[PDB]
Amino acid sequence: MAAMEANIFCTFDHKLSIADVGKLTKLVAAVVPIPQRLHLIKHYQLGLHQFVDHTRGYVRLRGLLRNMTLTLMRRVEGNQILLHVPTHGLLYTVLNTGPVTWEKGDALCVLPPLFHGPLARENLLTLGQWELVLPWIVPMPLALEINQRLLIMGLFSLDRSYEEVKAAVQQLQTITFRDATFTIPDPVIDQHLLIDMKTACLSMSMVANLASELTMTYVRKLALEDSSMLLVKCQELLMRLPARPQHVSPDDEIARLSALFVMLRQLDDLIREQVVFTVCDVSPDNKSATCIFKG
Amino acid sequence: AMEANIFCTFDHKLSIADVGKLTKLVAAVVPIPQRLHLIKHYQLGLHQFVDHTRGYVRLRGLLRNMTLTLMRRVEGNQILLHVPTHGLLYTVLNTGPVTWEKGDALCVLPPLFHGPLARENLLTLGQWELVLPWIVPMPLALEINQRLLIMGLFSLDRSYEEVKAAVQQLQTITFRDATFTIPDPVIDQHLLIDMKTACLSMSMVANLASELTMTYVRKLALEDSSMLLVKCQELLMRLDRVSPDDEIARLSALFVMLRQLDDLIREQVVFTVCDVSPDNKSATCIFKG
Amino acid sequence: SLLHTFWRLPVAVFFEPHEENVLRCPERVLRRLLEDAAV
Repeated sequence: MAAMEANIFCTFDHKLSIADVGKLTKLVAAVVPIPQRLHLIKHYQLGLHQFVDHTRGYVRLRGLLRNMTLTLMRRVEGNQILLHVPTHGLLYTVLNTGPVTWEKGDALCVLPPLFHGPLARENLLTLGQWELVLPWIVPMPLALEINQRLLIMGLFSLDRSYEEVKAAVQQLQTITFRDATFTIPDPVIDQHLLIDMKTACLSMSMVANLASELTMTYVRKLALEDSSMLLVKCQELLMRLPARPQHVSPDDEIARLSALFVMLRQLDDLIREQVVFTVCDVSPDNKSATCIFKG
Repeated sequence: AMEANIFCTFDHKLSIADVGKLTKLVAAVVPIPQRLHLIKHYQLGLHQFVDHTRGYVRLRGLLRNMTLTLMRRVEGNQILLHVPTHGLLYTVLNTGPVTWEKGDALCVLPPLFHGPLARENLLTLGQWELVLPWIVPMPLALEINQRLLIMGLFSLDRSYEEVKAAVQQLQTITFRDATFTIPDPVIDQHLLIDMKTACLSMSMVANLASELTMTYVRKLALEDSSMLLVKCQELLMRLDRVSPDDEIARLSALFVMLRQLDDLIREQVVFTVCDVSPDNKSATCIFKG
Repeated sequence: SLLHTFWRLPVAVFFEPHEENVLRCPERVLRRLLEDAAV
C-alpha cells in the first residue's frame, strides 16, 4: 500500500441543489472526521452519521471519534471536497460549530454533538437519510466537565433507587460554561463506562493505599489554627476526628509521592482525552481562529 | 525571503555595554505572553509576574502555558525573536546551572532566585530587569517539584527539631556535580497562598480517596465478574488492621481537586538534546511541543 | 474443623479447566460418599 494522502477528494453521488452547496460553503476550513484516509472516498465515510445507533452511547461515540482520523475541509466546489489531513505542528484555521465562544490560550478538543436530534434544530445537509454530523470543537473546560459528569453518572448508578438518580440528574445534567446551557444526553450503563469505572476503582483504591500519615493529618493539623474560607468549604466534607507527629522520613516520602503522582496520572487519563487544537489568536466575531497543533 | 520572526523593541535608551551584554545570549530561551508581531520590552521574561505574596508555584503555572521563543539577532532598536516549531532543531543556550548530555529530556523551569540576588549580572534598566527561565533535565525538574512539594507540606509545624533536620536535609538536591540548594517556601512563618492551595488539594484528594472507596466497593461488590474487586476491597479490610447529596458533592470535589493538580502531576518535555557543544554552554536541541 | 485461610475475602475465578478444578462435589454427593465409606 502507498503513502497516506494529505489531499483527499470527496464526492457526492446524489444530486445537489444550490442551497446545499451554499450551506456547505460555510463549512470550509472546518473539521470533518473520516475513518478511511484514501484519496477519492465517497460521502458515506464523511462524518458521524454512519455511526448513529439506537443506544446513542455517548462514551462509545467519544471513543470511536477518538479513534477516528481528523481532517479539515478545503475549497468546496461542484461535487468535490478537498480534505487536508494535517501534520503535527503546522498552523491554519478552524471554525466553531457548537455555541461556545473561544478565548486565547485554552486548548480545544473534539466531541460528538450533545442532544443530537430534532430537538435542537440542526439542518445539516439532509439527503438520502444521510445527514452531515460534524463533531463539536469545545475548549478543555467543557470537555473535562462532560467527562467528569459522565464518570459521576456512571458511579451513581449502584444501589440507589431510580427516583434518587432522577432527583440527581436535575442537579447534575446542567452545565453553564460561558453563559450557555448544556445538557448531558442519556446516562446509561454500557460496557465502556463500566470498564472505565473498573479502572477508576483500582486507581482510587491505590491512591488510598499510597498515602502517608502526613497527607492524612495535613488538614487536621491545618484546620486547628487557620481559618480560611477555602478551609471553610474543605473542612465540612470530612469527619470529626500541640500535637507532635510520630515519625518522619523524607527519603521514603520521595518515592511514595512519586507513586502517588503516577497513580494520579493514571486517574487523569480517564477525564483528559488529549490536546487536539491549541488556539493562537481569534477573530473579532469568534467564528474562526487560527490554530497550532493542527491534527 | 525572511523568516517568521517576532520583532521586539526597547523603549528605554540602550548603551553599548548593555548591547554587548545582550549579545552573549544569541540563541537563548525567552518566554512571551502571546505571539504577536511587535512587542514591548516589558514582555521579555517573567519580571512582569515577579510578586511578593505569590511565589514559585504560580510562576510554574504561568510558565507551563507561556509561549516560549528563541532570540536570533541583536541590533539597533529591534530584537528578532524566532518562534520554534514542532519538529525542527534549534541551537539553545545553557543559561542554567547544570551541564547537559546527549539525550536528556529538557523542560522549562522558573528561576529559583528572585529579584533580590547578589550573583546576577543581567540586562538591568531603571525598573525593568531581564530574567530568564533555566532549562534543566527532566529528572531534575521532577526532583525539584517533588522535594519542594514535600518540604512545603511541612509548612505548619517547624517548631520541632526533627522536622528542622528533615527540611534542612531536604533543602538541597544531589545531581551531577551539583551541590545546588533550593530556598525554603516558608518565609517568616507565613506561607504563600498557591503553595498552600497545592498541598491542601493534595491532602484533600488523599483523604477523599481514603474515605469514600470503601463505601463504593460495598456498593460495587454485587457485580463481581473480574478478579480485581475482591483484592481491591481486601486492601481496604487490610488497612484497619451516608446522605446522597454529601457524597455527590464529595465526588465532584474529588474530581475538581484532582483537576487543579494537572500542573503538578504532569508536565511536558519542551526540548531534547541532539548534541552538546564543547565547554557545555550550548546545545542544538530539537524542539518538541 | 473448618480451615483458616489468609485472604479473608473470597475470589471470583475464570474457572479455567486448564488449571486444577476445586473440589466440586455438593452436599448430596458428600453425604452419599459418607454412606459409601460407611457401607
